[PDB]
Amino acid sequence: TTIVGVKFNNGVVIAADTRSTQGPIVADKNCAKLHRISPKIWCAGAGTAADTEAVTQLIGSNIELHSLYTSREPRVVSALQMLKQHLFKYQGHIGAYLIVAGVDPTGSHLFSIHAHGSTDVGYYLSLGSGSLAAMAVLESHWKQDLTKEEAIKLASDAIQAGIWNDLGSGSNVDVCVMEIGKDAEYLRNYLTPNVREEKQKSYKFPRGTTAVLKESIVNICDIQEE
Amino acid sequence: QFNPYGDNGGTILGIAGEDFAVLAGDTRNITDYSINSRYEPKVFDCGDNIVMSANGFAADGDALVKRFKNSVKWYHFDHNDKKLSINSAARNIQHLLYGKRFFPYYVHTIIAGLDEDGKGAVYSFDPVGSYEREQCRAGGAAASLIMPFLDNQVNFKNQYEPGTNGKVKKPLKYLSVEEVIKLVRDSFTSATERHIQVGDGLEILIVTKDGVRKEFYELKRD
Amino acid sequence: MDIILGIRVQDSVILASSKAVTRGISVLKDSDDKTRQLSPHTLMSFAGEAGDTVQFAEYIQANIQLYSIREDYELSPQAVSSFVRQELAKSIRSRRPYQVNVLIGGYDKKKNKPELYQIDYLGTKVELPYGAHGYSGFYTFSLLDHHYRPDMTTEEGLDLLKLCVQELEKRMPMDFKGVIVKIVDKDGIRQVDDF
Amino acid sequence: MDIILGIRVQDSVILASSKAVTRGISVLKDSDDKTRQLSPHTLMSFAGEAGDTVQFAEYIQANIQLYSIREDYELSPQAVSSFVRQELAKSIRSRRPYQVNVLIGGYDKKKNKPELYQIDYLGTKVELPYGAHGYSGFYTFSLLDHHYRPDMTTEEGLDLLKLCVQELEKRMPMDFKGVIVKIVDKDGIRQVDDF
Amino acid sequence: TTTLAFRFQGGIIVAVDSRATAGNWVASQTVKKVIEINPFLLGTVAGGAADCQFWETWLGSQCRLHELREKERISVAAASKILSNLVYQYKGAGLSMGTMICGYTRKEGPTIYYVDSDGTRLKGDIFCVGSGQTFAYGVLDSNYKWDLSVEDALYLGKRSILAAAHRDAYSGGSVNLYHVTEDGWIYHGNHDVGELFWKVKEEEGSFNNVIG
Amino acid sequence: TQQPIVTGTSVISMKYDNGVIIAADNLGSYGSLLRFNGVERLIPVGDNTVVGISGDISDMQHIERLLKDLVTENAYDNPLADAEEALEPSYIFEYLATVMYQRRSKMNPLWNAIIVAGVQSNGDQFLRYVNLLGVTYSSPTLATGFGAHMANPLLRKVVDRESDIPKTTVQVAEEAIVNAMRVLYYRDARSSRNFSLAIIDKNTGLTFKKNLQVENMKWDFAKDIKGYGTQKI
Amino acid sequence: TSIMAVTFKDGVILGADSRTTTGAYIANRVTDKLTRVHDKIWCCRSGSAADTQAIADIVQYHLELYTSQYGTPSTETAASVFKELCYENKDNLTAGIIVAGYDDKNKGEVYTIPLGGSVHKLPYAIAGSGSTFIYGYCDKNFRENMSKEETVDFIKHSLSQAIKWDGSSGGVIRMVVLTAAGVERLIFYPDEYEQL
Amino acid sequence: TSIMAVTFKDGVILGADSRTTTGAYIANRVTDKLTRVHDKIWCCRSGSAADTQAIADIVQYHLELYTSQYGTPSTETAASVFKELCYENKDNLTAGIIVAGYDDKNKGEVYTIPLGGSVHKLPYAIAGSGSTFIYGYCDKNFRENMSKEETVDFIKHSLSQAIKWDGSSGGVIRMVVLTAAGVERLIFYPDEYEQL
Amino acid sequence: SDPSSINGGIVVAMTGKDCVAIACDLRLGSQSLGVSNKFEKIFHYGHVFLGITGLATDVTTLNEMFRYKTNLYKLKEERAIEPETFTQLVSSSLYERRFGPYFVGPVVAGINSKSGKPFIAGFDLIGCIDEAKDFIVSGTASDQLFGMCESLYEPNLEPEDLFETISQALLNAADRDALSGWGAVVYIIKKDEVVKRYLKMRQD
Ligand SMILES: *[B]([O])([O])[C]([C][C]([C])[C])[N]C(=O)[C]([C]C1=[C][C]=[C][C]=[C]1)[N]C(=O)C1=[C]N=[C][C]=N1
Ligand SMILES: *[B]([O])([O])[C]([C][C]([C])[C])[N]C(=O)[C]([C]C1=[C][C]=[C][C]=[C]1)[N]C(=O)C1=[C]N=[C][C]=N1
Ligand SMILES: *[B]([O])([O])[C]([C][C]([C])[C])[N]C(=O)[C]([C]C1=[C][C]=[C][C]=[C]1)[N]C(=O)C1=[C]N=[C][C]=N1
Ligand SMILES: *[B]([O])([O])[C]([C][C]([C])[C])[N]C(=O)[C]([C]C1=[C][C]=[C][C]=[C]1)[N]C(=O)C1=[C]N=[C][C]=N1
Ligand SMILES: [Cl-]
Ligand SMILES: [Cl-]
Ligand SMILES: [Mg+2]
Ligand SMILES: [Mg+2]
Ligand SMILES: [Mg+2]
Ligand SMILES: [Mg+2]
Repeated sequence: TTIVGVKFNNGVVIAADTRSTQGPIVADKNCAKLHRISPKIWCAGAGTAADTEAVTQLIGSNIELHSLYTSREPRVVSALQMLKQHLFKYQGHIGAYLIVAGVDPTGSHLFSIHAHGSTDVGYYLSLGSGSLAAMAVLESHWKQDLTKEEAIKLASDAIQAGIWNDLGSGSNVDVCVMEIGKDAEYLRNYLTPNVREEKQKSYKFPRGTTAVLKESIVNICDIQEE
Repeated sequence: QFNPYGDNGGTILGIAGEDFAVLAGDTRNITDYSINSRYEPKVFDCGDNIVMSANGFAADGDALVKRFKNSVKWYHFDHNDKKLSINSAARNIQHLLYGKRFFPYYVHTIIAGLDEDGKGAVYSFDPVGSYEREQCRAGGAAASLIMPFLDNQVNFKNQYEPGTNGKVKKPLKYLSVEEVIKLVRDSFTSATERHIQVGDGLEILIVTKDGVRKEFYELKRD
Repeated sequence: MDIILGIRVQDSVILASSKAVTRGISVLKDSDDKTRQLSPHTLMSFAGEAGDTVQFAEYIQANIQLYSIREDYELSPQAVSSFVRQELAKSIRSRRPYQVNVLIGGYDKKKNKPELYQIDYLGTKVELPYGAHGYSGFYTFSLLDHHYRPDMTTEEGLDLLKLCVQELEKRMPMDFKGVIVKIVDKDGIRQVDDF
Repeated sequence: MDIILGIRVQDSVILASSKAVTRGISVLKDSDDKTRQLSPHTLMSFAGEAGDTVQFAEYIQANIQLYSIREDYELSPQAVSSFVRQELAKSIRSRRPYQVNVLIGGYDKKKNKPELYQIDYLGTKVELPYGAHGYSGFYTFSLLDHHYRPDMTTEEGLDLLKLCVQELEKRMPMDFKGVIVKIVDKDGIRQVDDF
Repeated sequence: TTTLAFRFQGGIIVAVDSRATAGNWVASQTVKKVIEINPFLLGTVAGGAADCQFWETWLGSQCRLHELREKERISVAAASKILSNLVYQYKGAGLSMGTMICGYTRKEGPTIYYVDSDGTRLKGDIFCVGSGQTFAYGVLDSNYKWDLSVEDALYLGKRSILAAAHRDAYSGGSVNLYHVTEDGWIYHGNHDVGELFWKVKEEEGSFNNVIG
Repeated sequence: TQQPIVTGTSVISMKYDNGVIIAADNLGSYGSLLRFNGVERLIPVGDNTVVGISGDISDMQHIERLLKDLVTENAYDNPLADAEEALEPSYIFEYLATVMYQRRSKMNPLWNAIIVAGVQSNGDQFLRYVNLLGVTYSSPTLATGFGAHMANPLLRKVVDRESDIPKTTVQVAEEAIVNAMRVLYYRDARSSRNFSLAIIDKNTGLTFKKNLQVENMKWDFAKDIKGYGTQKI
Repeated sequence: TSIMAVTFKDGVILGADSRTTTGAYIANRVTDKLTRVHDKIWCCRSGSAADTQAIADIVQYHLELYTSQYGTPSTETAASVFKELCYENKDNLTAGIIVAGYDDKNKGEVYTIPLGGSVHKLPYAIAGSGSTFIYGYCDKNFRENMSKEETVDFIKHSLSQAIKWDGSSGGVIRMVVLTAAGVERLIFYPDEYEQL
Repeated sequence: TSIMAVTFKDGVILGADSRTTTGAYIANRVTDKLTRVHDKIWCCRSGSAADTQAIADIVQYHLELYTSQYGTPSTETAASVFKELCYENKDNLTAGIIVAGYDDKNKGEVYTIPLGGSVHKLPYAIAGSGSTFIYGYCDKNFRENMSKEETVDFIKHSLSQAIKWDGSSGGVIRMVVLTAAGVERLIFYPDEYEQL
Repeated sequence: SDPSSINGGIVVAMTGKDCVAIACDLRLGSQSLGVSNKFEKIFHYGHVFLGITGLATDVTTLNEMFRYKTNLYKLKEERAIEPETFTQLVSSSLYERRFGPYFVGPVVAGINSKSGKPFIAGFDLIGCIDEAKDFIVSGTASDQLFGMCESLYEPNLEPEDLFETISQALLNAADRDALSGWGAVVYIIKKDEVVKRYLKMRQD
């Protein structure tokens, strides 16, 4: 998995690849690794897929209730604190490695979270099996005072480095931009550099090729009147 | 503790035609989650119209191919430049493999060529030298993905003739070299999609009475 | 314990269960009945770890007998088997699981049909024409695959069962000291005293 | 293999050896003779790990037969047993020891006496009136302690041996498929075909 | 694997399955588990594929060298004992072999020897070897007689493999039949289980459990 | 079977239009201790080959002596030792590759990853890898250890396939190598700032650069980073 | 990790590297290991990042609640709360913490809390993997009642050597000065401290 | 064990503690870890006492036989013989040896040979368990071309700290001076070096 | 030992033009021993279909559990559950057993009654949702099924063509797996009719 986060002038951008793997097999070619915690707080997840999904949903749910309780828009530090304390309690057994980002009344923020519940702050971050390939790109090309266009480019380039060089990462690039004083834009399949080529042959079989023993109608409808 | 074995990934595929044979293999070489090379040739011309590939642990694979090529050379010296027949090559390879029965070449070997009647031949080996002539065989990492497709599309398994409903099987018509190469390319494209150790490039060696020809095709690099 | 067999024929279910009880190096008993009557038309044979087998069988028996009194009604074999399965499925994730495999042979008085259920200690239920637990099936299923026809009589079922027991007595290493055979039909449960 | 017995009476030695050969889950044979004639008046039965038993027995047989030809003379049972013991005592400290236990029943033509030796795979030799290897002794030694008398006839020895086999067939878990009985006396070695 | 061989009036029947597996993966359905040692000797293979091929192929070289030296074909007893003595040298090293050495000679008549990588060597009338041996034994023991016709004996062997091919997950593919007589072995064809099952079910009336 | 004691980290390398570049830092680590700061891990063989070695340093020194001895032995009864019958990169590699696989096969490996970089007689670029297992492979870019994970991605952006090699100049290639070395210093905990770099060109020959340092590093942004989340001061 | 706290005439100074490692990979090269549990009570963190963070967060909560009820806590009190957590949960924690603070009454104080959960009040303290390499240097060069400039140089030189030899330590040298004047953050980059 | 060898203007000086330990018991408190393989080629020994003794004994034999045939061996040659033994028998040895010698041509030289069997020529070298604590101190205080008196003080101060912190090191500080003048043995007792 | 491969079995699902197809083998075994050739692995709750591979006791337990939950859903909601909603319910249920999971590989298939959109989804044993456009695979021959589906499949297949594709995918995958086979069932699902077909396959 390759997930990255990049700060810029007026906000923060996160990105991720779309490969899910079970051993050497690709389970899902177009997996969604960018999760919405609240409207303007999004996080990218690596590690165990059910855990990143579940831990995001739970904190996101509680963040929503908290926002309604306090009559305030949720803060990234709140999501960060709730996530880290949850993960720490389970001592790394919940395999969620998260890059948490967002904008709130305090400003724009970028954090990372590890499964054991340790947090880190940065202008650029990367996690997952392709984090070394991504971090190599970030360390070579990152600078202070990046624009929105430059940050998206840098973020997607870092993901691509993971896609191409890391076997655990592949397929497409998902991006989410969170700018201050604006709606967060979720760019699903921002890049698609891995479309499969046309097959040489069509394997549509002639009807009646398969041997059948019995047929029957299945009753899916309810018990009927009269 | 020192582990003398490794896994360099990759996948190979041999198909025997009526008067030709093909031995295909991807060109990707890996360890764990890193790519070593996007183009590292895996299928080799060993002389006497025989092609060979020893997929699995590359160090053992290279050692075996090297030793077989050597065996072909000394077969010529010792037996008046006689051509090593594919069946004789297969038996020779069994003895090379079983020679290291208690410290095996960690590879799935496949050779391809023509038998003494001029028909297409593919021989397949396990790591310790058990072998068997076959019309069709995929080997290596994505062998589990490819073989079922070949049982279906080469040997017409589970396929019957419309109208009869399971009574009459689909006849086992022979496949041309153009038809086989299509199945090879689709096999590797499909394997590349669902197997992380397969990709980068596909190299096919085609063996006919005229000699050994090569064909290369790009594969997805992710 | 060792070998338990079951065979559902036309109008009855026949359960055969070994008589031997071996602990380590000695055969302590050669007349052990590895079965319990759950209801007048439902019989359960069992095999597994020592202690657990009887403890489970009697526990199930008590629960079914309790149901029978409460409702003044006999549960169907299907209903009983589902209850038994749930108990084992509950058991497998317990602190200490019941290490028991069972066959439930019953005659459904409503549908007028014999029924044979095979349930292992994990709670894996299957309805079958003939069944077995342990190493028994490895020998007997091939015989039953060949000879079993569904419209068989009870006498034909017993002959086929003898052929299974003969094969087990020939090829199995353990002396299981013969079997106790019981028939479950519309008239209830009875024991074949000569086998 | 499983059960091998020996009993020295007045004028003969009787060796009983099970007929079963079991590998894992199946009884592959029920007529296996677990013995070899070392010389006209010396018989050796054996039990232990598969392969080793026969390999050892035939190796000993060959060596004794070689001695017989060279010297035109039969070795005493005591001499043969000592040779066998040394081979096993040598074996136990080898790279791969022979995993074989043996009984050597012989009739000494010089002293006109039957002799029974029990030797285990470690090379532990003992002369006995009756012997056994494996779990057999746990059942049979108590019977033999009670009934044996040193002056028994061969027919009385066979009756006592039947009583041992009956007890084994009652209480041992493994079906050893009966025994092959052989008698060793002044006239040589013969097999009791009905037992 | 399921392999069997039994003596009867008309010589010996040998029947084997064709499946080879690596864990749950079906590696091959077309494996030759009978090895033609010479025109009068057959060897069945079970266990490790390479161990069985290499050493049974090797056994044929030793049998050929015997009849060159002795101007007389090797006995089934001697052939089987060459193999059993060889594997006994390798005992402990991890060879995995279960084999029947089947043949006919004038002095012996029809003979079967079970040879094992543990060093076990047994003469006998009936043997079944492999993961599906117990299934084969069931059919074989209930239907066996000395007075069987070559035709009926062949069917019994075929049917016994089918029984095991059905139940045993690691057996299947197809059935190879051989018939060994006074004048040598006779091959009786490859019988695909996918077609043989439905044929037997219909004609014999068996497998009423399965739906077809 | 052993365990490595004193170790050398990443060796990185790539092909360019007229030759090959190879680099490796001057550190000899002793576990987490950065013990030896003046270790040369690039060893030239003649004027046409450089062998870059990572892993166990004691085994590296053994390999160094084998190569030194190889040059001596090649010169024996060889009037063309400095001409047609001079040692080639392909000869030197195959020798090492033979040794590495022989040693792994005796269960007593040389605990190294080796990259042989050089230029052949006909001007062809040579770049091939071999390690303790005897595993060999070639590629337009090669790297060992952490280099494989961090250097290769950067170097592959310059030369992604074979057809990119003639398009890559020595300045662009060297720049990419030097950048990769900086990245490794940021992120490899067993690397050093000081390193050696070697260029083997088919025209200008062997250029061996010692005492290089990682420079133009970005650290200023560290001052703005405070706490691990909620902390403001 | 190379961390240290040093008392001097005007108060106390905390010092730390900025390297976080997963084995040999540097997960964070600009980490802030100097963390605030109260206005003028800080701590240096070594060992597990997750454990030391969770501990520090809990301590900050306790001292915030202490302040609301009983006014400003002493440095000794802060150290005791750290100890209570580290000692009672010693089986499940890997945390080496140095607590340092400035009172007006007690002036600069330093308490070190190693793995066991024991407490040790010292003039100065060193900890983390990299501290091993500077026991000799620090012992020889430390004096009591140093000036601010001398103490900064002492920490800078010390951590420079610890970084030089320890692979687990590196990046920038962060420092935090605690005096009556207030709280001052200092940073020193590789180009500065490596040439020392 | 705390051992070190330091080159200086007039030659080289070897230094060592005198503690041999079986766990926490001090089996010998007056051990001589500075041992002679040739007239002006000595070595410091660390690790296994048995292994380093057996190695040193074999080296002394080789250099004695070398001298009888080819005259006085170089310090580099002595180091190579040590290496050959340590490298080829790395699986069965636990020996950390510093080789130091004085030629008239090459002057003072120091070669260190850690566990692996690798060789490293250095201006000065430190080794043994106690060396870890003085990497910082030694790096900061070492200069090339020191005087005899300065080098003695450098070693004395260094090993004093190594002894202070390392439990495995202690007793007296032995030293051996190798110059054109000859071979001089020095000893320094606890009362002298502890107060430094 | 490995719970997911004691009993064996496979399920595969595919999408077509205005239709979905879900199929499964019929084998239930105890490792090498085949026990039952009638163990169906596809169930349905209203118009939503659920295939489950893995440990057979859990297959049965989860079926009974989702019947339980979908029946209560229907009484309260006064409508049948939809595939998208049911998928979430499966995920929720599986994840609540995070550290003591059901050893299963569920597969949801069906058509949304309101939108008419075809829907398939797969899960790991702890609830991760794989919502694929093309196809979902599960069971002991998942590798084989991936290879068959990835090669044979093409989008927008008509119900009677889709039947042939999914059937050939299952059959040829099962024949390369020792623990799968012994019969097979294929459900062809359209918006208001469902056809169930038992396939003739090799019985070994
Ligand atoms: B990535 O590789 O870190 C990726 C990110 C995830 C959030 C989609 N991880 C996975 O794909 C994990 C890898 C993994 C395998 C085995 C155990 C733990 C983690 N995959 C899954 O979680 C997974 C595997 N099969 C089905 C569903 N999910
Ligand atoms: B049979 O099941 O014993 C069979 C006979 C052999 C000649 C093919 N053996 C195998 O299939 C073995 C595995 C095995 C399964 C069950 C019991 C014993 C052994 N497989 C192999 O030897 C093998 C060889 N090459 C490739 C894959 N598998
Ligand atoms: B330091 O090296 O001790 C450092 C201090 C910590 C507070 C940042 N610790 C780490 O970097 C630890 C590893 C470690 C190294 C040395 C001793 C003990 C522990 N790292 C982590 O805990 C870590 C690493 N990657 C992600 C999250 N946490
Ligand atoms: B020193 O502490 O390394 C010392 C040097 C040796 C040459 C005298 N070693 C020992 O004292 C060793 C133990 C040891 C300590 C630290 C590192 C490695 C080894 N002691 C012995 O070998 C010993 C102890 N008692 C009797 C005999 N030998
Ligand atoms: Cl931290
Ligand atoms: Cl000493
Ligand atoms: Mg791929
Ligand atoms: Mg069951
Ligand atoms: Mg450092
Ligand atoms: Mg199958």
